[PDB]
Amino acid sequence: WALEDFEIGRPLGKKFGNVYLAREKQSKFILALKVLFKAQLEKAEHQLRREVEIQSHLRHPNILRLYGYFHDATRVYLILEYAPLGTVYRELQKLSKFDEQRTATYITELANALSYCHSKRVIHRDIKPENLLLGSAGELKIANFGWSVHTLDYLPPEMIEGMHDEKVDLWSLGVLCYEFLVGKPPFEANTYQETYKRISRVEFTFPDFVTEGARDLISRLLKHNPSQRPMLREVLEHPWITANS
Ligand SMILES: Nc1ncnc2c1ncn2[C@@H]1O[C@H](COP(=O)(O)OP(=O)(O)OP(=O)(O)O)[C@@H](O)[C@H]1O
Repeated sequence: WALEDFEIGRPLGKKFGNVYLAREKQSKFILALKVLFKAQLEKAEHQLRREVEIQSHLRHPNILRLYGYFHDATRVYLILEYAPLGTVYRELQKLSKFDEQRTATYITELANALSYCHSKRVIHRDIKPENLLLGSAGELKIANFGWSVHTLDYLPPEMIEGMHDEKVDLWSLGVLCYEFLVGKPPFEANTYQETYKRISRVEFTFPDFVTEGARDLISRLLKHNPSQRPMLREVLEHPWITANS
């Protein structure tokens, strides 16, 4: 592949990452081209190989496809799937808060994607609104596996205790579900030392509108001990989820 093999379009967003809307000059295939600068990649490397390898190989309608990649003298290019509706982060800022049906639905799609990921021993470890995209029909799509392996408010007590490998994505899930329905992370604070303390002792409360069913699921996902969090299968079969998704 060569940069010459694509027509460049308008910019879709942006670190060293300038992501642009592009179209393969051969079949007009619309996709997103992420550009990464080597100087800025070295300056701060393999953290990127980590991605490419992982994501290239994944394949779930709810996981952003990495069709391939290539390099130049100073420019590395990741050829990704194009997500028409932008990020869930922006959507949440626009709606301020999601209803139970949208939330349940996003959680369902996200658990199906993670289930798929975990069945392949791949853990995202960086699930948050900014890393979730929406496809042409509003289908949630997990992206940026740069932290994946084989955000402060969304990190589990096991990543702040002193980093682990398997029920950290369930914690992030329970956090995300809360932020979806309430409009703000459950441990949000003005300070680092307090969001750290609040997460360390799992100190959070629910407004008064968050329903019982949601409270139940979130409470189960935000357990201090990993083993005590539910399996993705339990999430999918939770009453609140099946009744609202
Ligand atoms: N596949 C995609 N579909 C839609 N637009 C996207 C896609 N990837 C990136 N964009 C947009 O471009 C922005 C920048 O992309 P991205 O966050 O990956 O850049 P970055 O600074 O390189 O981040 P990271 O450190 O995770 O690699 C995103 O926040 C998003 O709005």
